[PDB]
Amino acid sequence: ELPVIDISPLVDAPGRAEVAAQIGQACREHGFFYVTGHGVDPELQDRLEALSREFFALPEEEKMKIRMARGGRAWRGYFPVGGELTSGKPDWKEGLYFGTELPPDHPRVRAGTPLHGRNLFPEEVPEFRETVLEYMDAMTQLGHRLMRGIALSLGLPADYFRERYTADPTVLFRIFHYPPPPDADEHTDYGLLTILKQDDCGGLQVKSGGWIDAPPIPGTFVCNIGDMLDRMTGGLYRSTPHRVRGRDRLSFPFFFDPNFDAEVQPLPALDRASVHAFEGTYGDYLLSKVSKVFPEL
Ligand SMILES: [Mn+2]
Repeated sequence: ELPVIDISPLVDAPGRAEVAAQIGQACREHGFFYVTGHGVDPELQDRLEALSREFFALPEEEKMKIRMARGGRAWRGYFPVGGELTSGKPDWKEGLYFGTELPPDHPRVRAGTPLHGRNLFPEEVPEFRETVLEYMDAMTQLGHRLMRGIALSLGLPADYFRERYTADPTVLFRIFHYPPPPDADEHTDYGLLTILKQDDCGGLQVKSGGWIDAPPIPGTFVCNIGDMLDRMTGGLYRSTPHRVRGRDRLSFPFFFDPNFDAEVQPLPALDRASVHAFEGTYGDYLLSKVSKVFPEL
């Protein structure tokens, strides 16, 4: 049975010892887990999906007004079919790249740090901007709470992450649209935690040994472990190998990752061994992976 964890105690409810234990079991046995009781408003989620379908149904020429080339070093905007390079060929996939909304007078923008700056939003869906940023705020708060549960599940103090790597976290948010195939015909996330919202007719899969379906479950987010959490636990919490295998699907992966300048180190007690070998900051690490998916910029 797939692990579905009620995380209400980490959100708005009285404490329950079993929550941290269940998170630990899920990371050790499965590498991923569903969460319920996350506190993210369902109407906000429904409005994010509705405004997303509205955007992807626009004409291509309108969608390309917020194409990623206009996002600059901030790494934001729209990509059409073929716009992402995965498995060595342009992907039959379109989507949207978002990150923290930073004003131009923010020090990171004034320093010209890659992956920092403003998001792009379409003139044609005027209420999309507010919905997206409210969702990112809700998910950023959920991320911090889930890292506490992850800390507890390792026998650590609950604020272990907040005090070292995630006080000022790297938050990345994408909206992916998979059209039905034109004809009839594996990876790991790089940060700490992926919090994924799936649509109902979603088709996601995760490894085990065996590829298993991680079907959509109402009221849940699917969470999995990233390369940096793998590194920090010396491989105890294994970064989750997954893939998307039909018709028209939307998905909304949210990534809760370390500070851009954080050097995530293995716990001394688990440091017995990319990933475990990598010298540099999370920003260095993230930047290398971004250079491969978009050779443009
Ligand atoms: Mn992924």
